[PDB]
Amino acid sequence: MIQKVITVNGIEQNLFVDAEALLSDVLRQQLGLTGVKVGCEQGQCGACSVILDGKVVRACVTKMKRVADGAQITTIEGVGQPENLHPLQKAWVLHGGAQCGFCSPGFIVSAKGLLDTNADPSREDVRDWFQKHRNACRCTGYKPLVDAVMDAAAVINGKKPETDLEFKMPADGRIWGSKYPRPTAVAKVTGTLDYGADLGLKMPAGTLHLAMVQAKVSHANIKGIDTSEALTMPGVHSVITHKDVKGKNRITGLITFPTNKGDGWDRPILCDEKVFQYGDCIALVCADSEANARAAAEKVKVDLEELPAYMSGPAAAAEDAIEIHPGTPNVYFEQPIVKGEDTGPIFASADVTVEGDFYVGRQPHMPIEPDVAFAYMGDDGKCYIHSKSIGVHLHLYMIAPGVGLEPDQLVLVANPMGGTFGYKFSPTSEALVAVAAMATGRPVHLRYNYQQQQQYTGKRSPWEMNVKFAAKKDGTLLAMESDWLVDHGPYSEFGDLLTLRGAQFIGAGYNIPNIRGLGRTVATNHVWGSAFRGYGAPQSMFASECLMDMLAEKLGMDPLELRYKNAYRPGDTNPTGQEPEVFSLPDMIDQLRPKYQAALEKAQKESTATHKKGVGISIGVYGSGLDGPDASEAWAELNADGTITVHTAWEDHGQGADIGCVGTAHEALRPMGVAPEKIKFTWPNTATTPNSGPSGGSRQQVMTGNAIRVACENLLKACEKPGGGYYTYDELKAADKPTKITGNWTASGATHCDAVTGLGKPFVVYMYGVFMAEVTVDVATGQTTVDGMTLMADLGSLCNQLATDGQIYGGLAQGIGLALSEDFEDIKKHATLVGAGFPFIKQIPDKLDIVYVNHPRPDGPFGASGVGELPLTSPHAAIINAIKSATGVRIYRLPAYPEKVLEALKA
Amino acid sequence: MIQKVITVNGIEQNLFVDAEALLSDVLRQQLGLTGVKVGCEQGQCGACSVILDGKVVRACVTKMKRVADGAQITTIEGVGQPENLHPLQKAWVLHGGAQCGFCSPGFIVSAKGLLDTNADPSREDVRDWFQKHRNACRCTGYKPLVDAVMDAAAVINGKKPETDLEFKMPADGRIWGSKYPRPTAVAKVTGTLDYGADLGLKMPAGTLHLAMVQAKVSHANIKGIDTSEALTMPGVHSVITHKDVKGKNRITGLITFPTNKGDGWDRPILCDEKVFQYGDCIALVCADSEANARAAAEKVKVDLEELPAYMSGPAAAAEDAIEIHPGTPNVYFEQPIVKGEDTGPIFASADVTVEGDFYVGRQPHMPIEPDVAFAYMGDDGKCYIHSKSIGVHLHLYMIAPGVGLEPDQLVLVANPMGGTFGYKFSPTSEALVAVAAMATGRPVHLRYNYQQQQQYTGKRSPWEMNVKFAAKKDGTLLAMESDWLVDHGPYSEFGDLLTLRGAQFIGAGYNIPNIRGLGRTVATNHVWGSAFRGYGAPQSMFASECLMDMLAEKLGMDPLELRYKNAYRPGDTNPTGQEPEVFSLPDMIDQLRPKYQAALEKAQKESTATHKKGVGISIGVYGSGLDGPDASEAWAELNADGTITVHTAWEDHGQGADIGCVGTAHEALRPMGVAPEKIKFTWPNTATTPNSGPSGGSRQQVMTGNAIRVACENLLKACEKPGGGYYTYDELKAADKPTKITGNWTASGATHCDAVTGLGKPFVVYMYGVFMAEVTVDVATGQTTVDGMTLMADLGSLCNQLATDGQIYGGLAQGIGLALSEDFEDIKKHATLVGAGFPFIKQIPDKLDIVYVNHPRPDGPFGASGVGELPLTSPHAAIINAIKSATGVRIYRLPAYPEKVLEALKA
Ligand code: PCD
Ligand code: PCD
Ligand SMILES: *C(=O)CCc1ccccc1
Ligand SMILES: *C(=O)CCc1ccccc1
Ligand code: FES
Ligand code: FES
Ligand code: FES
Ligand code: FES
Ligand SMILES: [Cl-]
Ligand SMILES: [Cl-]
Ligand SMILES: [Cl-]
Ligand SMILES: [Cl-]
Ligand SMILES: [Mg+2]
Ligand SMILES: [Mg+2]
Ligand SMILES: [Mg+2]
Ligand SMILES: [Mg+2]
Ligand SMILES: [Mg+2]
Ligand SMILES: [Mg+2]
Ligand SMILES: [Mg+2]
Ligand SMILES: [Mg+2]
Repeated sequence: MIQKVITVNGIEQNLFVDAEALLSDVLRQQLGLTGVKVGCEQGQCGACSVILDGKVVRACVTKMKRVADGAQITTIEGVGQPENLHPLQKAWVLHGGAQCGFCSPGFIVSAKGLLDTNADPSREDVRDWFQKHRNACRCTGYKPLVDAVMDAAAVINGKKPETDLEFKMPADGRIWGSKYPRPTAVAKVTGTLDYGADLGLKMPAGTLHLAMVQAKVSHANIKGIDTSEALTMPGVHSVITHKDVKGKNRITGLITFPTNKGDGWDRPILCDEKVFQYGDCIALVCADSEANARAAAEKVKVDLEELPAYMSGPAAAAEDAIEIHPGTPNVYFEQPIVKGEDTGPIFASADVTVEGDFYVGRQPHMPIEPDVAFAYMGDDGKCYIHSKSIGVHLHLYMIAPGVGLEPDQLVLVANPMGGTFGYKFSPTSEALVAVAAMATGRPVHLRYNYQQQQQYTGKRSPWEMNVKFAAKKDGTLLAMESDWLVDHGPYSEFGDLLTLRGAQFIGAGYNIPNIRGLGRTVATNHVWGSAFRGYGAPQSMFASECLMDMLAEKLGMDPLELRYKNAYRPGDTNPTGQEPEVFSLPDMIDQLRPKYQAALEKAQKESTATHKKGVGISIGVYGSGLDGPDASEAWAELNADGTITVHTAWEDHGQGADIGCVGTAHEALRPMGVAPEKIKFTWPNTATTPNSGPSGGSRQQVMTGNAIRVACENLLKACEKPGGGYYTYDELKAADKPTKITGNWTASGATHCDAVTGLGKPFVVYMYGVFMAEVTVDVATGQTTVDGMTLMADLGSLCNQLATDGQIYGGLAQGIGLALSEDFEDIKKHATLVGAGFPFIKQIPDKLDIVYVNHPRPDGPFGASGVGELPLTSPHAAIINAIKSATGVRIYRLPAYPEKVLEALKA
Repeated sequence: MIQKVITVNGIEQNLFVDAEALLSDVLRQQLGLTGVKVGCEQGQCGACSVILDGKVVRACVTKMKRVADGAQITTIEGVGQPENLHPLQKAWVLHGGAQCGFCSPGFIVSAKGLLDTNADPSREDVRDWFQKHRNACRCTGYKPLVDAVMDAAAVINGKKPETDLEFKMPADGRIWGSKYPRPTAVAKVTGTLDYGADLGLKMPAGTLHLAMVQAKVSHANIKGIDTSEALTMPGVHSVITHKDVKGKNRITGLITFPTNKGDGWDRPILCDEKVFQYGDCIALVCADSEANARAAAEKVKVDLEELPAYMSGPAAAAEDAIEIHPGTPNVYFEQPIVKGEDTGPIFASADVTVEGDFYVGRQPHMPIEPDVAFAYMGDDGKCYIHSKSIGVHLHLYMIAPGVGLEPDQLVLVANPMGGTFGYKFSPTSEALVAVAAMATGRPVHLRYNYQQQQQYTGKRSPWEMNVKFAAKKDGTLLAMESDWLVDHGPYSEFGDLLTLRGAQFIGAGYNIPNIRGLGRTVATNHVWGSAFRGYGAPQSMFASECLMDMLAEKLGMDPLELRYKNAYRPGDTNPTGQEPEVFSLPDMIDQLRPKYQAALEKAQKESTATHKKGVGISIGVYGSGLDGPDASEAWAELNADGTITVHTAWEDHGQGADIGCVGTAHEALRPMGVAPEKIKFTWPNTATTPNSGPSGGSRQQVMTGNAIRVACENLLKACEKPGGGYYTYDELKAADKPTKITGNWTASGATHCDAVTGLGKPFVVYMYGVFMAEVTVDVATGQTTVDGMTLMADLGSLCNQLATDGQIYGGLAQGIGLALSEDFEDIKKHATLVGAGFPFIKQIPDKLDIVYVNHPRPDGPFGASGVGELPLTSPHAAIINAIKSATGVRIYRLPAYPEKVLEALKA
């Protein structure tokens, strides 16, 4: 051990450390500076950035031997605190740079290092700095972060007053539609919002820390588990196996479709008889520390009989393949789509037909924060779970039978969380921590490392697709045929529903009167499927939007004009036979057209012999809602102090559940003159918040926003005075009148798509958009650079423009990754951010352009649709269409890795 | 477990706690708020004061079940921080209220609670508030704390500007003699100075926490130790016994006198063959936490044969008493004093003689911070110990042979510490933690609780005394006889030296030409003797100063005038035959006389039938130095940045080693114009600071101040330019000239007192003072209230008046405790602050008056003497003399408990 006397955030510390200890651990654990966030633990994400002697360093890869006596360290806590915010922190708040907020401390500390060396950076200087310091963000698309740095620099330089970093009220009021900052921003930018790992460090000494004993093969029969050596290791309390599970030891898919051939009870909590994928949790070591738990988990011996594994959909779907779940065929679900007339004769007599085979793969979510959860037995006898769940009520019912609790004896709570992008539509760690809390009686905490985040959380499910169009010479679509095979890994939850998305969204955007297609879901031994932002649309619309460009090419038609010819107009129906609710695609195309023509001219002018530029288009469509007559509930409560709490279970991935609640309630409460800072939101809790439903399907603004609107309207009625005006809290309580008022809303007149035909009215609100990608391909290497993205977006009405702009930039960036670099195919090589192709800042252009073309929705609150998934519906189709424009090469199977593009260029 | 969402220092915390957990532990351990200090752990000291929902509560006795959802908590960290200080914090700094600083956070938080309920308190309101909230201080005597509250209130109330709480430079400069604040004050008042327990919470996860297995009888032969059950308990690593000690397993007294009958190797590190006192450490449990170590220590079984214990000096000294240390007589040392002519004939022919039997007991130091230390093996192979040692070099040599290390392989460092008052002149925990670090190879940390602080640290040693005076009718002293028996408990360290203090200080202050006396040191089984502020003078001068009043009464003379007749004047010698170096007692008496006469008149006027007032006087004298030609060393270093570091091992109990260094160096450096904020001090470290010696014997200002002065003079010479002026660092380094310059100083011409006669010149500088106590005795109950204390003090020249005023107030308060309430006689009943008679604020009068009558010392730096022990030399004699004045009752055996006084009143 060594004594080191240094200065941390301006104060002398007398530190006692191991010279080999990591600075991140010393700062977080020894000094309590949980504003130093840790994600990857491998020097690749920048979340743990600190200033050490004037240099920005990643604390997770800096050992204490590199910290000299007398060193100066600055963490986010030393940059500024609430009510003493630094200009960078104020700028972040104003520009909406904290979505999940997990990267915000590291970017802000890194940016302070930049400005202390270059006071007046260009935007490109800022981008270069964040690239060099590996500051990674999965939520924002980086542009808001650069905007904030530039604004802060101007203030620090004396070019504008610091008061200009504070939000100016629009002064009619109306925060609806404004850039009002989100309530959680201050905590995020100061490192004072405790995420699950932070909470673990602040739990009491009795708390047991867990480590998973995981399968290191993809498929096996389990013969036994020997925990004897592990039990003798330092700090070890016990080892938990399936024998300690008090219920069925299975997670239920809960809404497994009747036509599914499986019963939905396929997924174990702790593997008993079989390993189904690499990473499956077979046992839990409980110890005094994460480090001691992990060391002991390495010594647990699992006796296995390895079985041949099916590592893709086509392999598992073969007629003679062995059943992974004995008694259920590997192909466990099929969804037909049958619209209009038989397509064979129409293809036979059509002027033009096209066909293609396409593939979209196993995209990894890659939040900066790896999965984490904890549980404990309450003094009330209930089991409490605090996790990254984005559907607390949903997950309660998915796990309760398996862990052996009645629903009233379990409580699920959503912690603040550093992004999910859908992986948390699935249970991950909740049942594991519940089992351990119940077995030990003690609080338990489980943190995944980044390799476990990659290998052992769910993934976008690969689709192998064939799609065909028949059309007239003038470009009018006549018919479509479609076939898709969905590789869902071994666990069925929501896989049939995902497959149904192909019936809804292959070919969406256009009038197609005659459709014949079939989707199939197959179990495999690769990673299980969890929702990923877009949930079936990124697959579906990659196929159809690429095929639209192929049709345009075969007709000799411009691809934007082909879309204009066919885009939804009154009288048309979507693939499930439903009329669209608004008709904004022609408007959006007309407004994009001159910008597309200018982009084509620029690409021609600026291309060189080696660096070929191109422009690509696509349309995106997605529902806002879960299928059928979805619903939500909210409670609007006048508090004694005159504030109003709007109680919901609107789960915050980081997208803005806080600001969505506040902005929607503010608008509904305007007749009573309620200031926005007087409106409070509630963190999701199954015991004390209503069943607002999960934050999936781009649904909360519509469903929960309408429930909030109705609850607030009902509170206004409850407060209205005879003769005009409103009663105060004191006046209502004096009269023994209610102050906590319910509202509900249902999407009545949605219907679930039929099991035989695929027809129905699954959503009452959709999101519509038109993408344009501008790219350069180096034809010597096959490397593509995306130089610009544009989204024309119809969101109906904006609740909050900082929220919606940020959602769109973040989705566009994930689209660039999906198009060019991302996959989870190689279990080890793709288990790091860099290995799996995470988009660092230079891969995302600074030119991300939005044009809102909002057509108010009949059923949305104040006319709003959702936004969350719109920007990931088809940006990757626009990018691949742009590579084709540039070079003549079409990539059919994502991603467009440089060698793949180069092979195609040279063929 | 329960979730509680509350606000701490203005920020929402999402807390996860056990409902039975203590708020102090949650705040310190879970949230890292080590500004919440914990001392007693029993609700008696206020150090852990926090504001909870507007009320000041002791966090150590507040369970989490009492903290409601939505509660508001404020700790010192929420009051203010460095560079954002609250008016209370600024006022504390300005008024010198942080000496050790351990109570400062709790007083400041408590004071904020006061001012939030009563904005304009009277001084008595402030005192009432601190009494009710149990805010305890052992260093300051409370008056500076009240001064700070009043000044802060005036600012908060708008009556004076906040800038008036900032020190104003005297503007000739000269910080010598000023009220310049001490360097450590800001850290102390913000809770950002880490004391040993704080450091333990900030040590790494590998650190083992120790608990002592202690004797629960006073005297025994040990037959065996069974650790088997303890080893099976949660978190236990190992149990350490004497078998794990690698050296002699004895602490050496190091300077045991040749005429001592013992060899000085009597004290074990870990008991092997015998228990010598209740509390002796027999084994150390090493575990993952203090709580788990303590639980397991309860299960270690020690097989003992209890022996009869000698629990007082007279019992152990009996001719037939059994030897506690077989082979050494219990009475192991005698010191005669033989000055002038045989006293028997002089007593026989004297006009007047008096005699008395007196007792001063086992006073407990009662710092607010209980003992704590840690150790580790460095990467350099050395064993490092960080403790409350106030003599790091001394303790290194006392423990090295016992732990089995050569002196160059051990390093001792003084942590910031919350007071000692002398108990840390002894080793306590240093050898224990060294043994454990060496045996395990791991860092180890040992915290005593308050009962262990009381039972198992050393004590003031009781003296049984007989003293006699012979005098002329005019009051001239002719002769003195003295006998004293010193109960030193079982461990000999410095007991012979303490006994020699009786030869030096019984009768000090007066010319006494003829003296015959004998001191004896005896080993007992009560607590071992460690220095307590005054070290022999409180015993010695209680006897002689009470006997002076008895002589005055027998002569019919005023007791101040009797002292005036006999006080040192040129030509006189002290009891060891040495001439005083200055002659300030007549001056001080002449300046006190009218205030004494006015106090007598007030006492007569304000007395009632039941509440009798009185006034008492005493003189105090003590050396500044350790006996003989004491010495020190300092290094003065010009740093690259133009600051100057003054390297010393001046150990800071809290008295002001920091400001003593800075103020002394500033004065010495004036020719070069060095600003005080450019002068740095060094924490004591045996490897990297010079052997300045221990902070005992009121010596550092004289010895180390002179060494600092000389080092700084030498640095000036090293910097002097030819032709005038001074070279800069850069100029010196360019010339390859030295920048780190040594200075040494020795008290040459001191001599050690002779072993046969007691004669010698042991110190070259003494401290001189005259006390006046004003008291009221309730004759119905025997309760005494001290209404005022005055000290006339000759300190030569003041280095810093905030430091010296505070030293005097603190010593006067300890004198009130010694006189009226304090002891450590009952091993269990006296093991709490309240049980042992700790003086809370109402027991210390607000009227504490100092008059400096400074006579510059020939050998002191800039004329200074010490101060530390002067105010505890005889205040308790003045108080008992005042009880006698008031009531006619003399208490001979301290303390003056109410029942004891009442028995005497009614006899
Ligand atoms: N018009 C409009 C719309 C909307 N908004 C906003 O925006 C947001 C969003 O919304 P929405 O759309 O409704 O959604 P939500 O439900 O809330 O959420 C969810 C989503 O969200 C997104 N985004 C995001 N972001 C972030 N940051 N992070 C994340 O993680 C995420 N994730 C993703 C996903 S995947 Mo799934 O579960 O697969 O189905 S679905 C999803 C919010 O805040 C709101 O409020 C506005 O403002 N306006
Ligand atoms: N003239 C003069 C003198 C002095 N000063 C100051 O004052 C202080 C003190 O000093 P001195 O006297 O020199 O002393 P020191 O050595 O440093 O110290 C020690 C002491 O100190 C005291 N005080 C105190 N305080 C406090 N707060 N705390 C404590 O704990 C204590 N302890 C106590 C004791 S006990 Mo022995 O160890 O028994 O012998 S001794 C003793 C310092 O700060 C200094 O600097 C000044 O200013 N001036
Ligand atoms: C979609 O064809 C069927 C959806 C469903 C119906 C009943 C229960 C579960 C899921
Ligand atoms: C005082 O009479 C003797 C002091 C002494 C001399 C030598 C070594 C130790 C102590
Ligand atoms: S770079 Fe340190 S946690 Fe990712
Ligand atoms: S806000 Fe950057 S990772 Fe979420
Ligand atoms: S009153 Fe709490 S530590 Fe003393
Ligand atoms: S300053 Fe109050 S206990 Fe030391
Ligand atoms: Cl391809
Ligand atoms: Cl490649
Ligand atoms: Cl008595
Ligand atoms: Cl009593
Ligand atoms: Mg500022
Ligand atoms: Mg038509
Ligand atoms: Mg590959
Ligand atoms: Mg190749
Ligand atoms: Mg202020
Ligand atoms: Mg004379
Ligand atoms: Mg008694
Ligand atoms: Mg009695």
